[PDB]
Amino acid sequence: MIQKVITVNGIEQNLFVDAEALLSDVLRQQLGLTGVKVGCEQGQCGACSVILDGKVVRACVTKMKRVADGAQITTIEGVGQPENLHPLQKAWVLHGGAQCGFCSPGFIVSAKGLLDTNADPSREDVRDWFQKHRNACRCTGYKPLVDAVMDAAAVINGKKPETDLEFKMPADGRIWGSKYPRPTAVAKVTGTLDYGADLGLKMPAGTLHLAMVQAKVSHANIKGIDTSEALTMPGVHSVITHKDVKGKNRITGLITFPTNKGDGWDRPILCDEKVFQYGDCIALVCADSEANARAAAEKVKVDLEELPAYMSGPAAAAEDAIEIHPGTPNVYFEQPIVKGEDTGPIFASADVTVEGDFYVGRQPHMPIEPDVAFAYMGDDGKCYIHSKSIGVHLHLYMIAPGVGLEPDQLVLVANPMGGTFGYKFSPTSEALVAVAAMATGRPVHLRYNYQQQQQYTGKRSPWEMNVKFAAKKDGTLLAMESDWLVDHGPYSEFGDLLTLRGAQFIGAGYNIPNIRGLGRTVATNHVWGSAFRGYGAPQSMFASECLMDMLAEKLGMDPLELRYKNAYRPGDTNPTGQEPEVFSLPDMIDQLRPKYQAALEKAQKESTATHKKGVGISIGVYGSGLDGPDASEAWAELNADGTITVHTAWEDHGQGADIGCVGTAHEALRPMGVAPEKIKFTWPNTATTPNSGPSGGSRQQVMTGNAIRVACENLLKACEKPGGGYYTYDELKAADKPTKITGNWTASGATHCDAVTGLGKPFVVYMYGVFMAEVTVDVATGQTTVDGMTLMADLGSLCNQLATDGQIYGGLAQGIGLALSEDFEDIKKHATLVGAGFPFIKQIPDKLDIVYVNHPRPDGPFGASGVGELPLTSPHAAIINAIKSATGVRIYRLPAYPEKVLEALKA
Amino acid sequence: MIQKVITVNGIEQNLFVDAEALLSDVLRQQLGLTGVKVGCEQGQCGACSVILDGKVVRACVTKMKRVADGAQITTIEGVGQPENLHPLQKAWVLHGGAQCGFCSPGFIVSAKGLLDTNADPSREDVRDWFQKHRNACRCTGYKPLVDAVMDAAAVINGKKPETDLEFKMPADGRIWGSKYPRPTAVAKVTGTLDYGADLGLKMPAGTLHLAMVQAKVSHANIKGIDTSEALTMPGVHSVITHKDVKGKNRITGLITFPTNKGDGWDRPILCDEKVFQYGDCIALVCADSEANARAAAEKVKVDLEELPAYMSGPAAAAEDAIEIHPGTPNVYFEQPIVKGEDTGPIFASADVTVEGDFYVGRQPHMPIEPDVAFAYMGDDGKCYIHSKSIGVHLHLYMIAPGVGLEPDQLVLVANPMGGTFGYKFSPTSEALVAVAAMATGRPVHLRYNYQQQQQYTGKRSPWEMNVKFAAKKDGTLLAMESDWLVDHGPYSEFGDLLTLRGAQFIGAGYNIPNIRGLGRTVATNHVWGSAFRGYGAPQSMFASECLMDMLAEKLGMDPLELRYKNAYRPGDTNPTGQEPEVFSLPDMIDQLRPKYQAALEKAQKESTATHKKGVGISIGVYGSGLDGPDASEAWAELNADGTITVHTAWEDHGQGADIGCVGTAHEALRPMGVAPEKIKFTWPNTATTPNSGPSGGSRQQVMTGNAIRVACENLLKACEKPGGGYYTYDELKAADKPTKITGNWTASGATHCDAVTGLGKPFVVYMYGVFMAEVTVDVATGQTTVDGMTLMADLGSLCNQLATDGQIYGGLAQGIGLALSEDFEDIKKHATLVGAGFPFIKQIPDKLDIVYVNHPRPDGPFGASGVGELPLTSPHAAIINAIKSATGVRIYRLPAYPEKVLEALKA
Ligand code: PCD
Ligand code: PCD
Ligand SMILES: O=C(O)CCc1ccccc1
Ligand SMILES: O=C(O)CCc1ccccc1
Ligand code: FES
Ligand code: FES
Ligand code: FES
Ligand code: FES
Ligand SMILES: [Cl-]
Ligand SMILES: [Cl-]
Ligand SMILES: [Cl-]
Ligand SMILES: [Cl-]
Ligand SMILES: [Mg+2]
Ligand SMILES: [Mg+2]
Ligand SMILES: [Mg+2]
Ligand SMILES: [Mg+2]
Ligand SMILES: [Mg+2]
Ligand SMILES: [Mg+2]
Ligand SMILES: [Mg+2]
Ligand SMILES: [Mg+2]
Repeated sequence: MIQKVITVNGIEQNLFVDAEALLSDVLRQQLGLTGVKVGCEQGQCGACSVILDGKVVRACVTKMKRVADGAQITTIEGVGQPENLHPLQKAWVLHGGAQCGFCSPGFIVSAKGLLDTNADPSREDVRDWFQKHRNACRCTGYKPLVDAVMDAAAVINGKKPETDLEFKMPADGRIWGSKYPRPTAVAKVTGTLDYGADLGLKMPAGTLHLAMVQAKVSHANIKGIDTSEALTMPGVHSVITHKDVKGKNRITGLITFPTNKGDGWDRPILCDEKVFQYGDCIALVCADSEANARAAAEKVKVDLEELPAYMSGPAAAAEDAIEIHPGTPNVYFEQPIVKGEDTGPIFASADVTVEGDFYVGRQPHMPIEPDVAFAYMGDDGKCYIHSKSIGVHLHLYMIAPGVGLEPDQLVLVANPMGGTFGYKFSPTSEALVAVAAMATGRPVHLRYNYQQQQQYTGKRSPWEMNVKFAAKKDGTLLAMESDWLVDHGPYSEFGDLLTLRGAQFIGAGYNIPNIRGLGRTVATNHVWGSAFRGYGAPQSMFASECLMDMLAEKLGMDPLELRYKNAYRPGDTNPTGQEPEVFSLPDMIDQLRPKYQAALEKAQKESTATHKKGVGISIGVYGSGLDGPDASEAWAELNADGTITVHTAWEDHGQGADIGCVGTAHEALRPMGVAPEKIKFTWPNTATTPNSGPSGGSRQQVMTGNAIRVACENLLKACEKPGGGYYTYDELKAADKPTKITGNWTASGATHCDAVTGLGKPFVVYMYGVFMAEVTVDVATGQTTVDGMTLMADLGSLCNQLATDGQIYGGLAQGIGLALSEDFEDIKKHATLVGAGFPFIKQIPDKLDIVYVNHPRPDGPFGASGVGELPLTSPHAAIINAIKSATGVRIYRLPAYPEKVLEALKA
Repeated sequence: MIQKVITVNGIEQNLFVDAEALLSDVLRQQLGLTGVKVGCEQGQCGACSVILDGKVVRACVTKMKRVADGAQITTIEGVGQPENLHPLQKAWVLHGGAQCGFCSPGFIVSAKGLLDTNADPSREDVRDWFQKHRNACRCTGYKPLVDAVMDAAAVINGKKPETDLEFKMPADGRIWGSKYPRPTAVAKVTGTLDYGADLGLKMPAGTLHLAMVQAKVSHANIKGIDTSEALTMPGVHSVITHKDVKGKNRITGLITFPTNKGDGWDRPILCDEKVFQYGDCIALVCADSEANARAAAEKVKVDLEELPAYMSGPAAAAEDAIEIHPGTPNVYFEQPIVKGEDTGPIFASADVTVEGDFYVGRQPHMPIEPDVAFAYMGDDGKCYIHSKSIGVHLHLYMIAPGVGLEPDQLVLVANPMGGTFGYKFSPTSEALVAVAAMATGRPVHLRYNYQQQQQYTGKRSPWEMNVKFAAKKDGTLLAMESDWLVDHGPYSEFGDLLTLRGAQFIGAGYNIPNIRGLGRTVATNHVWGSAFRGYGAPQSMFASECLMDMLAEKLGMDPLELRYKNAYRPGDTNPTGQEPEVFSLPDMIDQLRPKYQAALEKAQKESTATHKKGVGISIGVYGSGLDGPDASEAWAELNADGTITVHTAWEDHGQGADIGCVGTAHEALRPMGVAPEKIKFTWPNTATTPNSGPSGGSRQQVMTGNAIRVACENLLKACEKPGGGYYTYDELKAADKPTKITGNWTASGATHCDAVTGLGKPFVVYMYGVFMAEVTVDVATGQTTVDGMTLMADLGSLCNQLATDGQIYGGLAQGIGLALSEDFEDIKKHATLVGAGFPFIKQIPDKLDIVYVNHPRPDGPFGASGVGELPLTSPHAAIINAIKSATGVRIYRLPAYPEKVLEALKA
């Protein structure tokens, strides 16, 4: 051990450390500076950036031996605090740079280091700095972050007053549609919002820390577990196995379709008889620390009989493949789509037909924060779980039978969380921590490392697709055929539903009167499927939007004009036979057209012999809602102090549940003149908030926003005075009148898609958009650079523009990754950010352009649709279409790795 | 477990707690708010004061079940931080209220609660508030704290500007003699100075926490130790016993006198053969937490054979008493005093003689911070100990042979510490933590609780005394006889030296030409003796100053005038035959006289039938130095940045080592124009600071102040330019000239007292003072209230008046405790602050008056003497003399408990 006397955030610290200890651990654990966020633990994400003697360093890869006596360290806590915010912090708030907020401390500290060395950076200097310092963000697409740095720099430089970093209320006092900052932003930019790992450090000494004993093969029969050596190791309390599970030891898929061949009870909590994928949790070590638990987990010996593993859909779907779940066929679900007339004769007589085989793979969500959860037995006898769940009520019912609790004896709560992008539509750690809390009686905390985040959370499910179009010479679509095979890994939850998305979204955007297709879901031993932002549309619309460009090419037609010819107009129906609710695609195309023509001309002018430029288009469509007559509930409560609490379970991945609640409620409460800062939101909790439903399907703004609107309307009625005006809280309580008022809303017009035909009215609101990608391909290397992305977006009406702009930039950035670099195919190689192709800032162009073309929705609150998934529906199709424009090469199977593009260029 | 969402220091906290957990633990451990200080753990000291929903509560006795959802908590961290100080914090700094600083957070938080309820308190309101909230201070005597509150209130009230709470540099730029604030004050008032328990919370996860397995009888032969059950308990690493000690397993007294009958090697590190007092450490449990170590220590079984214990000096000194240390007589040392002619014939022919039997007991130091230390093996192979040692070099040599290390393989460092008042002149925990670090190889931390602080740290040693005077009718002293028996408990360190103090200080102040006396030191089984501020003078001068009043009464003379007749004047010698160095007692008496006469008149006027007022006087004298030719060393270094570091081992109990260094160096550096904020001090460290010696014997200002002066003079010479002016650092390094310059100083005129006669010149500087106490006795109850204390003090020259005023107020307050309430006699009953008679604020009058009558010392730096022990030399004699004035009752045996006074009143 060594004494080191240094200065941390301006205060001398008399530190006692191991010279080998990591600075991140010292700062977080020894000094309580949980504003230093740790994600990857491998120097790749920047979340743990600190200033050490004027240099920005990653604390997770800086050992204390590198910190000299007398060193100066700055963490986010030393940059500024609430009510003493630094210009960078104020600018982050103003520009909406904290979505999940997990990266915000690191970017802000890194940015302070930049500005301390270069006071007046260009935007490119900012981008170069964040690239060099590895500052990674999965939510924002980086542009808002650069905007904030530039604004802060101008203030620090004396070029504008610091008061200009403070939001200015609009003339009219309307926050709906504005750039009002989100309530959580101050806590995020100051490092004072505690995420699950932070909470773990702040839990009491009795708390047990868990480590998973995981399968290191993809498929096996388990013969036994030997915990004997582990129990002798430092700090070990016990080891938990399936024998300690008090219920069924299975998670239920809950809404398994009747025509699914499986019962939906396939997924274990703790493996008993089999390993179904690499990473499956077989046991939990409970210890006094994460480090001691992990060391002991390495010593638990699992005796198993390895089985041949099926590592892709086609392999598992073979007629003679062995059933992974004995008694259920590996191909466990099929969804037909049968619209209009038989397609065979139409293809035979059509002027033009095209066909393609396409693939979209196992995209990894890659939030900067790896999965984390904790649980405890309450003094009320209930088991409480605090996790990254984005569907607390849903998950309660998915896990309760398996853990052995009645629903009223379990409570799920959503912690502040550092992004999910859908992986938290699935249970991950909740049942594990519940079982351990119940078995031990003690609080328990489980933190995944980044390799566990990659290997042992769910993934976008790969689809192998064949799609065909028949059309007239003038470009009018006549018919479509489709076939898709969904590799869902071993656990069925929502896999049938995902397969149904292909019936809904392959070919969406256009009038297609005649469709015949079939989706199939197959169990494999690769990673199980969890929703990933877009949930079936990125697969579906990659196929159809690429195929539209192939049709245009075969016709000799411009691909934007082919889309214009076919885009939904009054009278048309979508693939499930439903009329669109608004008709904004022609408007968006007409507004994009001159920008597209200008981009084509620029691409021609700026292309060189080696660097070929191209422009690509695609359309995106997705529902806002869960299928059928989805619903939500909110409670609007006048508090004694005159504030209003709007109680919901709107789960915040980081997208903005806080501001969505406040903005929607503000607009609904306008007759009573309620200031936005007087409106409070509630963190999701199954015991104390209503069942607003999950934050999936781009649904909360529509469903929960309508419920909030209704609840607030009902609170206004409850407050209205005879003669005009409104009663105060004191007046209402004196009259023994209610102050907490419910509202509900249901998408009553919607119907589930039919099991035989696929037809129905599954959503009452959709999101519509048109993408344009501008790219450069180096034809010597195959490397593609995305130089610009544009989204024409119809969101109906904006609740909050900082929120929606940020949603769109983040989705576009994920689309660049999906197109060019990302996958989870290689269990080890793809288990790091860099290994799996995470998009760092230079991969994302600074030119991300949005044009809102909003057509108010009949059923949306104040006309709003959702936004969350729209920007990932098909940006990757536009990008691949742009590579084709540039070079003549079509990549059919994502991602467009440089060697893959090269091979195609040279063929 | 329960979730509680509350606000702490203005920031929402999502807390996860046990409802039974203490708020102090939650705040310190879970949230890292080590500004919440914990001393007593029993609700008696206020150090842990926090504001909870507008009320000041003691966090150590507040369980989390009492903290509601939505509660608001404020700790010192929420009051203000460095560079954002609250008016209360600024006022504390300005008024010198942070001495050790351990109580400062709690007083400041408590004071904020006061001012939030009563914006314009009277001084009495302030005192009532601190009494009610149990805010305890052992350093300051409370008056500076009240001063600070009143000043802060005036600023908060708009009656004076906040800038007036900032120190104003004197016209001349001289900080010597000024009220310049001490360097450590900001850290203390903000809770950002880490004391040993704070450091323990900030040590890494590898750290083992220790608990002592202690004797629960006073005297025994040990037969065996059974650790088997303890080793099975949660979190236990090992148990350490004497078998793990690598050296002699004994502490050496190091300077044991040749005529001591014992070898000075009597004290074990870990008991092997015997228990010598209740509390002796027999084993150390090492565990993952203090709580788990303590729980397991309760299960270690010690097999012993209890022996009859000698619980007082007279009992142990009996001719037939059994030797506690077999082979050494219990009476192990005697010191004669033989000055002038035989006293028997002089007593026989004297006009007047008086005699008395007096007792001063086992005063407990009662710092607010209980003892704490830690140790580790460095990467350099040395063992490092960080403790409350106030003599790091001394303790290194006292413990090294016992722990089995050569001196260069051990390093002792003084942590910031919450007071000692002398108990840390002894080793307490240093050898224990070293043995555990060496045995385990791991960092180890040991925190005593308050009962262990009381039972198992050393004490003022009781003296049983008989003193006699012979005098002329005119009051001239002719002769003195003296006999004293010192109960030193079982461990000999410095017990012979303490006994020698009686030869030096019984009768000090007056010319006494003929003295015959004998002191004896006896081992007992009550608590071992450790220095307590005054070290022999409180005992000695209680006897002689009470006896002077008895002589005055027998002569019918005024007691101030009797002192005036006899006080040292040129030509006189002190008891050891040495001439005083200055002669300030007549001056001080002449300046006190009219105040004394006025106080007598007030006492007569304001007395009532039931409440009798009186006034008492005493003189105090003590040396500044260790006996003989004491010495110190300092290094003055010009740093590259133009600051100057003055390297010393001046150990800071809280008295002001920091400001003593800075002020002394500033004065010495004046020719070079060095600003005080450019002067740095060093925390004591045996490896990297010079052997300046211990902070005992009121010596550092004289010895180390002279060494600092010399070092700085030598640095000036090293910097002087040819032609005038001074070279800069850069100029010196360019010339390859030295920048770090040594200075030494020795008290060359001093000689050790003779073993046969007691005569010698033991100190070259003494401190001189005259006390006046004003008291009221309720003759129905025997309760005494001290209404005022005055000290006339000759300190030569003041280095810093905030420091010296505070020293005097604190010593006067300890004198009130010694006189009226304090003891450590009953092992259990006296093991709490309240049980042992700690003086809370109402016991200490607001009227504490100082008059400096400074006579520059020939050998002191800039004329200074020490101050530390002067105010405790005899205030308790003045108080008992005042009770006698009031009531006619003399209390001979301290303390003057109410029942004791009543019995005397009624006899
Ligand atoms: N018009 C409009 C719309 C919307 N908004 C906004 O925006 C947001 C969003 O919304 P939405 O769309 O409704 O959604 P939500 O439901 O809330 O959420 C969810 C989503 O969200 C997204 N985004 C995001 N972001 C972030 N940051 N992070 C994340 O993680 C995430 N995730 C993702 C996903 S995947 Mo799934 O689960 O697969 O199905 S679906 C999803 C919010 O804040 C709201 O309020 C506005 O403002 N306006
Ligand atoms: N003239 C003069 C003198 C002095 N000063 C200051 O005052 C202080 C003190 O000093 P001194 O006297 O020199 O002393 P020191 O050595 O430093 O110290 C020690 C002491 O100190 C005291 N005080 C105190 N305070 C407090 N707060 N706390 C404590 O704990 C204490 N302790 C106590 C004791 S006990 Mo022995 O150890 O028994 O012998 S001794 C003693 C310092 O700060 C200094 O600087 C000045 O200013 N001036
Ligand atoms: O409706 C449910 O209960 C879950 C529906 C769902 C699950 C995963 C992605 C989209 C919709
Ligand atoms: O001189 C030493 O080595 C210790 C001298 C001492 C010890 C305890 C109190 C006063 C002086
Ligand atoms: S770079 Fe340190 S946690 Fe990712
Ligand atoms: S805001 Fe950057 S990772 Fe979420
Ligand atoms: S009153 Fe709480 S530590 Fe003393
Ligand atoms: S300053 Fe109050 S206890 Fe030391
Ligand atoms: Cl391909
Ligand atoms: Cl490649
Ligand atoms: Cl008595
Ligand atoms: Cl009593
Ligand atoms: Mg500022
Ligand atoms: Mg038509
Ligand atoms: Mg590959
Ligand atoms: Mg190749
Ligand atoms: Mg202020
Ligand atoms: Mg004379
Ligand atoms: Mg008694
Ligand atoms: Mg009695």
